[PDB]
Amino acid sequence: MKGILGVKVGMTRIFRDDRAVPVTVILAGPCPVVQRRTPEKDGYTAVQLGFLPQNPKRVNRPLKGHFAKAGVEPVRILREIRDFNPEGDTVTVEIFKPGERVDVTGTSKGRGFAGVMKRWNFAGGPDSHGAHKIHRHPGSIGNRKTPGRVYKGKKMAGHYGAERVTVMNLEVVDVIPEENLLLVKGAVPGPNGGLVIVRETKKA
Amino acid sequence: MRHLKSGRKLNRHSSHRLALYRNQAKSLLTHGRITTTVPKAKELRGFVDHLIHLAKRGDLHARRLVLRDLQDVKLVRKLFDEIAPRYRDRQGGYTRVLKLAERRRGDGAPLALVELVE
Amino acid sequence: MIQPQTYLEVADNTGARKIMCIRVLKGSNAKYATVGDVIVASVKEAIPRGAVKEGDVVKAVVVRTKKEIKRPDGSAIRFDDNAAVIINNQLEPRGTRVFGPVARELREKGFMKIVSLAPEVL
Amino acid sequence: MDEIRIDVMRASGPGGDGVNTTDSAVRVVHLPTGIMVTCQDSRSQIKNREKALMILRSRLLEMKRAEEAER
Amino acid sequence: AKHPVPKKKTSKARRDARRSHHALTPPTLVPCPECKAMKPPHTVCPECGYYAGRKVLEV
Amino acid sequence: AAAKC
Amino acid sequence: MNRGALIKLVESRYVRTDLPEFRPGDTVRVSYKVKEGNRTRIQDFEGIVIRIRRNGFNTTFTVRKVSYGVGVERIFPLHSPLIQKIDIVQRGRARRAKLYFIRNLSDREIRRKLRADRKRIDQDRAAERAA
RNA sequence: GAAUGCCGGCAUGAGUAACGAUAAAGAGGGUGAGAAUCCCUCUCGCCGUAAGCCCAAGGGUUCCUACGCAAUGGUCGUCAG
RNA sequence: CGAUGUCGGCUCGUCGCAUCCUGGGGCUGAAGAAGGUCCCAAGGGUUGGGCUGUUCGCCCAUUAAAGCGGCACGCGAGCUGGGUUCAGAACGUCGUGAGACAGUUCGGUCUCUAUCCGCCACGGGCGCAGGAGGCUUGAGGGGGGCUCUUCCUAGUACGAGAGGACCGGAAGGGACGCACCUCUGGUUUCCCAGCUGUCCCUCCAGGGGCAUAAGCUGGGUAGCCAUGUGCGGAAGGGAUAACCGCUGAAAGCAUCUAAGCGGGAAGCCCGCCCCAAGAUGAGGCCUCCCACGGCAGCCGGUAAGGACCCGGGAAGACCACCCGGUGGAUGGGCCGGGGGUGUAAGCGCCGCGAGGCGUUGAGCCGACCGGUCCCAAUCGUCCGAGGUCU
Ligand SMILES: [Mg+2]
Ligand SMILES: [Mg+2]
Ligand SMILES: [Mg+2]
Ligand SMILES: [Mg+2]
Ligand SMILES: [Mg+2]
Ligand SMILES: [Mg+2]
Ligand SMILES: [Mg+2]
Ligand SMILES: [Mg+2]
Ligand SMILES: [Mg+2]
Ligand SMILES: [Mg+2]
Ligand SMILES: [Mg+2]
Ligand SMILES: [Mg+2]
Ligand SMILES: [Mg+2]
Ligand SMILES: [Mg+2]
Ligand SMILES: [Mg+2]
Ligand SMILES: [Mg+2]
Ligand SMILES: [Mg+2]
Ligand SMILES: [Mg+2]
Ligand SMILES: [Mg+2]
Ligand SMILES: [Mg+2]
Ligand SMILES: [Mg+2]
Ligand SMILES: [Mg+2]
Ligand SMILES: [Mg+2]
Ligand SMILES: [Mg+2]
Ligand SMILES: [Mg+2]
Ligand SMILES: [Mg+2]
Ligand SMILES: [Mg+2]
Ligand SMILES: [Mg+2]
Ligand SMILES: [Mg+2]
Ligand SMILES: [Mg+2]
Ligand SMILES: [Mg+2]
Ligand SMILES: [Mg+2]
Ligand SMILES: [Mg+2]
Ligand SMILES: [Mg+2]
Ligand SMILES: [Mg+2]
Ligand SMILES: [Mg+2]
Ligand SMILES: [Mg+2]
Ligand SMILES: [Mg+2]
Ligand SMILES: [Mg+2]
Ligand SMILES: [Mg+2]
Ligand SMILES: [Mg+2]
Ligand SMILES: [Mg+2]
Ligand SMILES: [Mg+2]
Ligand SMILES: [Mg+2]
Ligand SMILES: [Mg+2]
Ligand SMILES: [Mg+2]
Ligand SMILES: [Mg+2]
Ligand SMILES: [Mg+2]
Ligand SMILES: [Mg+2]
Ligand SMILES: [Mg+2]
Ligand SMILES: [Mg+2]
Ligand SMILES: [Mg+2]
Ligand SMILES: [Mg+2]
Ligand SMILES: [Mg+2]
Ligand SMILES: [Mg+2]
Ligand SMILES: [Mg+2]
Ligand SMILES: [Mg+2]
Ligand SMILES: [Mg+2]
Ligand SMILES: [Mg+2]
Ligand SMILES: [Mg+2]
Ligand SMILES: [Mg+2]
Ligand SMILES: [Mg+2]
Ligand SMILES: [Mg+2]
Ligand SMILES: [Mg+2]
Ligand SMILES: [Mg+2]
Ligand SMILES: [Mg+2]
Ligand SMILES: [Mg+2]
Ligand SMILES: [Mg+2]
Ligand SMILES: [Mg+2]
Ligand SMILES: [Mg+2]
Ligand SMILES: [Mg+2]
Ligand SMILES: [Mg+2]
Ligand SMILES: [Mg+2]
Ligand SMILES: [Mg+2]
Ligand SMILES: [Mg+2]
Ligand SMILES: [Mg+2]
Ligand SMILES: [Mg+2]
Ligand SMILES: [Mg+2]
Ligand SMILES: [Mg+2]
Ligand SMILES: [Mg+2]
Ligand SMILES: [Mg+2]
Ligand SMILES: [Mg+2]
Ligand SMILES: [Mg+2]
Ligand SMILES: [Mg+2]
Ligand SMILES: [Mg+2]
Ligand SMILES: [Mg+2]
Ligand SMILES: [Mg+2]
Ligand SMILES: [Mg+2]
Ligand SMILES: [Mg+2]
Ligand SMILES: [Mg+2]
Ligand SMILES: [Mg+2]
Ligand SMILES: [Mg+2]
Ligand SMILES: [Mg+2]
Ligand SMILES: [Mg+2]
Ligand SMILES: [Mg+2]
Ligand SMILES: [Mg+2]
Ligand SMILES: [Mg+2]
Ligand SMILES: [Mg+2]
Ligand SMILES: [Mg+2]
Ligand SMILES: [Mg+2]
Ligand SMILES: [Mg+2]
Ligand SMILES: [Mg+2]
Ligand SMILES: [Mg+2]
Ligand SMILES: [Mg+2]
Ligand SMILES: [Mg+2]
Ligand SMILES: [Mg+2]
Ligand SMILES: [Mg+2]
Ligand SMILES: [Mg+2]
Ligand SMILES: [Mg+2]
Ligand SMILES: [Mg+2]
Ligand SMILES: [Mg+2]
Ligand SMILES: [Mg+2]
Ligand SMILES: [Mg+2]
Ligand SMILES: [Mg+2]
Ligand SMILES: [Mg+2]
Ligand SMILES: [Mg+2]
Ligand SMILES: [Mg+2]
Ligand SMILES: [Mg+2]
Ligand SMILES: [Mg+2]
Ligand SMILES: [Mg+2]
Ligand SMILES: [Mg+2]
Ligand SMILES: [Mg+2]
Ligand SMILES: [Mg+2]
Ligand SMILES: [Mg+2]
Ligand SMILES: [Mg+2]
Ligand SMILES: [Mg+2]
Ligand SMILES: [Mg+2]
Ligand SMILES: [Mg+2]
Ligand SMILES: [Mg+2]
Ligand SMILES: [Mg+2]
Ligand SMILES: [Mg+2]
Ligand SMILES: [Mg+2]
Ligand SMILES: [Mg+2]
Ligand SMILES: [Mg+2]
Ligand SMILES: [Mg+2]
Ligand SMILES: [Mg+2]
Ligand SMILES: [Mg+2]
Ligand SMILES: [Mg+2]
Ligand SMILES: [Mg+2]
Ligand SMILES: [Mg+2]
Ligand SMILES: [Mg+2]
Ligand SMILES: [Mg+2]
Ligand SMILES: [Mg+2]
Ligand SMILES: [Mg+2]
Ligand SMILES: [Mg+2]
Ligand SMILES: [Mg+2]
Ligand SMILES: [Mg+2]
Ligand SMILES: [Mg+2]
Ligand SMILES: [Mg+2]
Ligand SMILES: [Mg+2]
Ligand SMILES: [Mg+2]
Ligand SMILES: [Mg+2]
Ligand SMILES: [Mg+2]
Ligand SMILES: [Mg+2]
Ligand SMILES: [Mg+2]
Ligand SMILES: [Mg+2]
Ligand SMILES: [Mg+2]
Ligand SMILES: [Mg+2]
Ligand SMILES: [Mg+2]
Ligand SMILES: [Mg+2]
Ligand SMILES: [Mg+2]
Ligand SMILES: [Mg+2]
Ligand SMILES: [Mg+2]
Ligand SMILES: [Mg+2]
Ligand SMILES: [Mg+2]
Ligand SMILES: [Mg+2]
Ligand SMILES: [Mg+2]
Ligand SMILES: [Mg+2]
Ligand SMILES: [Mg+2]
Ligand SMILES: [Mg+2]
Ligand SMILES: [Mg+2]
Ligand SMILES: [Mg+2]
Ligand SMILES: [Mg+2]
Ligand SMILES: [Mg+2]
Ligand SMILES: [Mg+2]
Ligand SMILES: [Mg+2]
Ligand SMILES: [Mg+2]
Ligand SMILES: [Mg+2]
Ligand SMILES: [Mg+2]
Ligand SMILES: [Mg+2]
Ligand SMILES: [Mg+2]
Ligand SMILES: [Mg+2]
Ligand SMILES: [Mg+2]
Ligand SMILES: [Mg+2]
Ligand SMILES: [Mg+2]
Ligand SMILES: [Mg+2]
Ligand SMILES: [Mg+2]
Ligand SMILES: [Mg+2]
Ligand SMILES: [Mg+2]
Ligand SMILES: [Mg+2]
Ligand SMILES: [Mg+2]
Ligand SMILES: [Mg+2]
Ligand SMILES: [Mg+2]
Ligand SMILES: [Mg+2]
Ligand SMILES: [Mg+2]
Ligand SMILES: [Mg+2]
Ligand SMILES: [Mg+2]
Ligand SMILES: [Mg+2]
Ligand SMILES: [Mg+2]
Ligand SMILES: [Mg+2]
Ligand SMILES: [Mg+2]
Ligand SMILES: [Mg+2]
Ligand SMILES: [Mg+2]
Ligand SMILES: [Mg+2]
Ligand SMILES: [Mg+2]
Ligand SMILES: [Mg+2]
Ligand SMILES: [Mg+2]
Ligand SMILES: [Mg+2]
Ligand SMILES: [Mg+2]
Ligand SMILES: [Mg+2]
Ligand SMILES: [Mg+2]
Ligand SMILES: [Mg+2]
Ligand SMILES: [Mg+2]
Ligand SMILES: [Mg+2]
Ligand SMILES: [Mg+2]
Ligand SMILES: [Mg+2]
Ligand SMILES: [Mg+2]
Ligand SMILES: [Mg+2]
Ligand SMILES: [Mg+2]
Ligand SMILES: [Mg+2]
Ligand SMILES: [Mg+2]
Ligand SMILES: [Mg+2]
Ligand SMILES: [Mg+2]
Ligand SMILES: [Mg+2]
Ligand SMILES: [Mg+2]
Ligand SMILES: [Mg+2]
Ligand SMILES: [Mg+2]
Ligand SMILES: [Mg+2]
Ligand SMILES: [Mg+2]
Ligand SMILES: [Mg+2]
Ligand SMILES: [Mg+2]
Ligand SMILES: [Mg+2]
Ligand SMILES: [Mg+2]
Ligand SMILES: [Mg+2]
Ligand SMILES: [Mg+2]
Ligand SMILES: [Mg+2]
Ligand SMILES: [Mg+2]
Ligand SMILES: [Mg+2]
Ligand SMILES: [Mg+2]
Ligand SMILES: [Zn+2]
Repeated sequence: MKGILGVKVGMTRIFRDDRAVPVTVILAGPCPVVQRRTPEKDGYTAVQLGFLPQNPKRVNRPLKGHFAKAGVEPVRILREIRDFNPEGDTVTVEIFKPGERVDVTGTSKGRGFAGVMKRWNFAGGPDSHGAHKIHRHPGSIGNRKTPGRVYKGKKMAGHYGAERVTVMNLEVVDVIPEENLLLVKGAVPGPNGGLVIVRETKKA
Repeated sequence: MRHLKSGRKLNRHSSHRLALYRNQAKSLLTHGRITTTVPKAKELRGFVDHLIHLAKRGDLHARRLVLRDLQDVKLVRKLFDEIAPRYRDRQGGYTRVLKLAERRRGDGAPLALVELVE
Repeated sequence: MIQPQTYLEVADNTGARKIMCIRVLKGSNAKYATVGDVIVASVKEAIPRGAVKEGDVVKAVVVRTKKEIKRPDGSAIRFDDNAAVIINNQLEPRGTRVFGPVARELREKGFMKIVSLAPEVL
Repeated sequence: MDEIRIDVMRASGPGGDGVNTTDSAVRVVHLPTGIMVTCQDSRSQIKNREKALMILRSRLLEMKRAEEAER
Repeated sequence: AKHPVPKKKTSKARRDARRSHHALTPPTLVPCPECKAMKPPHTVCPECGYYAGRKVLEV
Repeated sequence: AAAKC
Repeated sequence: MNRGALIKLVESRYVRTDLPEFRPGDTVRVSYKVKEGNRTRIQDFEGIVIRIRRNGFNTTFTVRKVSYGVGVERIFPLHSPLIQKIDIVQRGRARRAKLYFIRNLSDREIRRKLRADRKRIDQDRAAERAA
């Protein structure tokens, strides 16, 4: 497994063999290795990547010590890529080549308190024919005296989005290493400027 | 959702909100300093700075533009002849909002002063 | 975007003038028909003594849609009407002439006789 | 009876909570010919099933008598 | 609806447990560097009229 | 109010 | 970082400059590369530009024409590489940016509303005098 | 100790619903122990076959002026039927 | 019976399996293809219409299929109220009559506020023996699980022909799910323009209010979106079901079994995605502070830290979370670019005039991408270890 931290830049499309290809640009690298998890010390294998340099006047003494043991400038983000042991001390966009498939993990857009229609795609109610204040309501939430209760996991209104989401098997359309840019075909969770994780795909 | 939406609503419909900004503009431009609620003070900076910037331009078009909001030719005359000269070298930022310490008694509302800057 | 109840002009010389889609012949429950899809339809309006008559339940392939068609190259195409050519269960057109332009998507979906007969392919 | 399907269901019309909740109506279908007889004459599914089969038999018989008479 | 209604009187214990979140937090107050009076931060002093090291209003 | 009849 | 800058940097290898400026109301001929069964041929599509929705590289324009009794509209990416060339056939002048209203107009009505843009016609004739 | 008992008092629901037309407010100045709510000025909005004016019925001092703010006023009140 | 609201529909499902489909099988009066019958199998799926209040059923057009049942014939403090089930009226019928009818017909008040359990979301408290900032293991949960067509194999095997495979390999769909906004298409309450009537500024000109909570109309950025886009169902490993075997006694033969071993399902375990150490069994790692002063406790002042307050945020009901706080680009202004609208005012010229032309793609100009300390995040305050026993 190979991974990298990134920023969702924005969307656009390119042309490739007379096909318009929707793309999401990602500013992936460069990601310095800050810590390595090993089966001896930690019980598993992972690489703690850093990403985006930070104002050293904004980094407390516990974190400064953590970077000092690594020899790395203070950084804004620490994320591990599980089961990844990169060869060197730095992880860059070049770990991917055009045509490879990747999974991208972002933080979805936050709908806040979401209606049952937006969150769960419920049908709602009629809009005429007598419907009485129930146009966007969920309807029945159960049975009667048996079981006399509502199941756990019942689909109901509540917060929706601003959640970890992994879209899988996206085509790497291009890599622009001089700009630390990565072009994936399709859509990627979250807002522009949101932080993402680009791992090698698990599909086959 | 409100994602990336600019502009307070201030619990007024569209024509009332515009008239609210105009009246506070007439009063700010009249007295140089007004006290209002903190959310109102913040929204006024933009509305008034824009009027003062057109005044800084000084042409007939700006005056006609500013008159659409202010309506008062004597006030616009003060805006152009007495106020805008003070800001000729100032790059925006013609208005300042500072917050007051005591809340209004009948409803708890936090107040602030809005003033033209020196 | 054709569906049951949708009226379509007949772009051929079968005698039919208006057909009303009653089924989208695309799987178990396709919601919509577009260019190159087959439909079952009722012949709602016909000129006298044509091949088909009012009341006949016919098949047709949709040749033009008012909902624009998107293409892999990033372009799109949109027509002023929803039109279909009446065919037989072997996909061959039942008339001998095709009136008006048709979508180039018909070619890539094996409606070559229709594409041939059409005065313009767009 | 192996070529006869009997359907039971709610009847129509008056009855209050009774007609709402009772499978008193009966349809009997002669599966070979397809002809059906329906009965909700009474409140009883049993009486209605009997009258339905009676009329069904009487109608099949009149068909069979009519064929042999045309022959 | 069909007029929902409390099924039992709420006990003293339960009522007062609901209120375990109602205590006021005291007002955040800093000393005015000019006149040493306690005022809320980021407001003009209501006692001497100073803010940001200078006089802003009459008090 | 509807009736149980 | 400047996200808009990065996006424009990605699109820079795909931007065109070879195409003539046109306006809604202009009659235009888009020569378009089309594949049909085996090969690719150039098909012409000529009509009135009823729309240009701008978004930098992602600008698209919409050309409308009546074709064998049927009105056809066709939407093109302005920087498509499928677009061989665009010929200005005629300069019309409109009073607004979207001409959807010509979909419900007769021929003589469209002729009346979008008239020859004499000024930009003369600008065209005054250019090409670059011998 | 019970009678969906009677009279009274006090709880719960609860700091919850609500505060009575979505015609709409902003500022400055004054008064005062106290002001979103009283007075004054300017700006804004609402009615205008009315939401303006005049009668009759009914009401019965509610009229005017001074002095007041416990209660009444769905908040406040220096104001007020 | 000091009330357990009753049909159908709608919504939301969940369970059973006697299985409608899809997957695996045995038998066949199984040539092939297609069926019949029984066995395993509940993971997923199981369409849209006409009639009728209907349930049911018939019919149309499709489908892999258009399953059957339980849940107070699930679900009216969730909706509906066509039917049933009051009072009006009428027809048939019965009754001298008043009236009557599982006979018909038209009409006929469905109650804003959720206390507890439960459910969906979000916090506050304490705990996890020092006090802290990070990064994590994943016990255990949850999500998901469908399927068709065409093509190649191959017009091969099989068959007189008609027809027409297994196995394997491609491509393309439908419905559903998650995310997204480049494109397509919506909205876009004031972003631009046009228009009427009236009143006003200031007479012309140019404007402002009101005609909706946008007067109307043509457009429309960001955002939020589906009709638009990307992606998902797996693959794979393991153990099985029915079923088929290998070797093999008892029982010289035989036997899938009694000892042993193999193959074998859309199903089961894992695998994928999400949650998750209140996992009180409170886990792991990296890093930071450190034995302070005063009579397993108390009390002060501190450390690493944190909170308060402030500027804000595609985060959000509050709370939380995230970012910034002058050593600063966090919001506002200003500036440049994008974008929208589509050529402002004024002036000049042509026309008697309405107008037209030019200056001019001008003027205006929300949110988008940036820049710039012009304005505001001033100044600060309070918490916060000294580490139980063996
Ligand atoms: Mg950050
Ligand atoms: Mg993200
Ligand atoms: Mg979204
Ligand atoms: Mg809803
Ligand atoms: Mg929805
Ligand atoms: Mg959803
Ligand atoms: Mg619905
Ligand atoms: Mg529906
Ligand atoms: Mg709906
Ligand atoms: Mg409605
Ligand atoms: Mg109702
Ligand atoms: Mg309701
Ligand atoms: Mg309604
Ligand atoms: Mg409901
Ligand atoms: Mg019930
Ligand atoms: Mg109940
Ligand atoms: Mg129970
Ligand atoms: Mg988010
Ligand atoms: Mg959240
Ligand atoms: Mg997700
Ligand atoms: Mg793929
Ligand atoms: Mg490329
Ligand atoms: Mg770069
Ligand atoms: Mg992450
Ligand atoms: Mg919402
Ligand atoms: Mg909203
Ligand atoms: Mg903003
Ligand atoms: Mg606004
Ligand atoms: Mg409000
Ligand atoms: Mg309001
Ligand atoms: Mg309010
Ligand atoms: Mg208005
Ligand atoms: Mg004023
Ligand atoms: Mg004030
Ligand atoms: Mg105010
Ligand atoms: Mg002048
Ligand atoms: Mg303006
Ligand atoms: Mg302040
Ligand atoms: Mg305050
Ligand atoms: Mg008060
Ligand atoms: Mg008050
Ligand atoms: Mg005919
Ligand atoms: Mg007819
Ligand atoms: Mg007829
Ligand atoms: Mg035909
Ligand atoms: Mg035609
Ligand atoms: Mg039977
Ligand atoms: Mg019944
Ligand atoms: Mg009936
Ligand atoms: Mg009766
Ligand atoms: Mg019964
Ligand atoms: Mg009877
Ligand atoms: Mg209700
Ligand atoms: Mg109710
Ligand atoms: Mg109600
Ligand atoms: Mg209630
Ligand atoms: Mg009780
Ligand atoms: Mg209670
Ligand atoms: Mg009690
Ligand atoms: Mg007690
Ligand atoms: Mg008590
Ligand atoms: Mg409680
Ligand atoms: Mg107590
Ligand atoms: Mg409470
Ligand atoms: Mg307290
Ligand atoms: Mg962009
Ligand atoms: Mg034309
Ligand atoms: Mg003209
Ligand atoms: Mg011109
Ligand atoms: Mg007593
Ligand atoms: Mg007793
Ligand atoms: Mg009693
Ligand atoms: Mg009593
Ligand atoms: Mg007493
Ligand atoms: Mg009493
Ligand atoms: Mg009492
Ligand atoms: Mg009392
Ligand atoms: Mg009480
Ligand atoms: Mg209380
Ligand atoms: Mg409260
Ligand atoms: Mg309550
Ligand atoms: Mg409430
Ligand atoms: Mg109430
Ligand atoms: Mg009320
Ligand atoms: Mg309230
Ligand atoms: Mg009203
Ligand atoms: Mg009110
Ligand atoms: Mg209203
Ligand atoms: Mg009004
Ligand atoms: Mg208000
Ligand atoms: Mg004002
Ligand atoms: Mg005021
Ligand atoms: Mg005032
Ligand atoms: Mg005042
Ligand atoms: Mg007051
Ligand atoms: Mg007071
Ligand atoms: Mg008032
Ligand atoms: Mg007054
Ligand atoms: Mg009048
Ligand atoms: Mg009198
Ligand atoms: Mg009286
Ligand atoms: Mg009196
Ligand atoms: Mg009083
Ligand atoms: Mg008082
Ligand atoms: Mg008092
Ligand atoms: Mg007194
Ligand atoms: Mg009172
Ligand atoms: Mg009072
Ligand atoms: Mg009152
Ligand atoms: Mg007083
Ligand atoms: Mg009086
Ligand atoms: Mg009872
Ligand atoms: Mg009772
Ligand atoms: Mg009871
Ligand atoms: Mg009761
Ligand atoms: Mg069920
Ligand atoms: Mg079974
Ligand atoms: Mg069967
Ligand atoms: Mg099967
Ligand atoms: Mg099978
Ligand atoms: Mg076979
Ligand atoms: Mg055979
Ligand atoms: Mg079989
Ligand atoms: Mg069997
Ligand atoms: Mg199943
Ligand atoms: Mg009909
Ligand atoms: Mg129906
Ligand atoms: Mg039915
Ligand atoms: Mg029936
Ligand atoms: Mg089948
Ligand atoms: Mg079948
Ligand atoms: Mg059906
Ligand atoms: Mg029921
Ligand atoms: Mg049922
Ligand atoms: Mg029910
Ligand atoms: Mg109800
Ligand atoms: Mg019901
Ligand atoms: Mg219920
Ligand atoms: Mg109930
Ligand atoms: Mg309920
Ligand atoms: Mg209930
Ligand atoms: Mg009814
Ligand atoms: Mg009714
Ligand atoms: Mg009664
Ligand atoms: Mg009679
Ligand atoms: Mg008698
Ligand atoms: Mg009689
Ligand atoms: Mg008699
Ligand atoms: Mg009778
Ligand atoms: Mg009756
Ligand atoms: Mg009956
Ligand atoms: Mg009846
Ligand atoms: Mg009748
Ligand atoms: Mg009736
Ligand atoms: Mg009626
Ligand atoms: Mg109500
Ligand atoms: Mg509660
Ligand atoms: Mg309970
Ligand atoms: Mg609870
Ligand atoms: Mg907690
Ligand atoms: Mg422990
Ligand atoms: Mg500890
Ligand atoms: Mg920690
Ligand atoms: Mg983990
Ligand atoms: Mg697990
Ligand atoms: Mg547990
Ligand atoms: Mg599955
Ligand atoms: Mg072959
Ligand atoms: Mg072969
Ligand atoms: Mg053959
Ligand atoms: Mg195959
Ligand atoms: Mg599902
Ligand atoms: Mg979605
Ligand atoms: Mg999105
Ligand atoms: Mg966009
Ligand atoms: Mg869009
Ligand atoms: Mg669009
Ligand atoms: Mg938009
Ligand atoms: Mg505006
Ligand atoms: Mg307007
Ligand atoms: Mg006007
Ligand atoms: Mg004028
Ligand atoms: Mg007015
Ligand atoms: Mg008016
Ligand atoms: Mg109005
Ligand atoms: Mg209207
Ligand atoms: Mg509009
Ligand atoms: Mg639009
Ligand atoms: Mg848009
Ligand atoms: Mg948008
Ligand atoms: Mg969205
Ligand atoms: Mg869609
Ligand atoms: Mg797919
Ligand atoms: Mg095995
Ligand atoms: Mg042997
Ligand atoms: Mg053997
Ligand atoms: Mg064994
Ligand atoms: Mg085995
Ligand atoms: Mg074997
Ligand atoms: Mg498997
Ligand atoms: Mg599968
Ligand atoms: Mg996690
Ligand atoms: Mg954890
Ligand atoms: Mg322990
Ligand atoms: Mg435990
Ligand atoms: Mg822990
Ligand atoms: Mg721990
Ligand atoms: Mg520990
Ligand atoms: Mg561990
Ligand atoms: Mg915190
Ligand atoms: Mg906020
Ligand atoms: Mg948000
Ligand atoms: Mg918050
Ligand atoms: Mg709060
Ligand atoms: Mg908040
Ligand atoms: Mg707070
Ligand atoms: Mg943090
Ligand atoms: Mg901070
Ligand atoms: Mg500070
Ligand atoms: Mg600070
Ligand atoms: Mg800034
Ligand atoms: Mg800025
Ligand atoms: Mg920064
Ligand atoms: Mg803001
Ligand atoms: Mg621009
Ligand atoms: Mg532009
Ligand atoms: Mg001009
Ligand atoms: Mg001009
Ligand atoms: Mg002019
Ligand atoms: Mg002019
Ligand atoms: Mg002249
Ligand atoms: Mg003109
Ligand atoms: Mg422009
Ligand atoms: Mg601006
Ligand atoms: Mg600009
Ligand atoms: Mg500007
Ligand atoms: Mg964007
Ligand atoms: Mg700088
Ligand atoms: Mg201080
Ligand atoms: Zn002070």
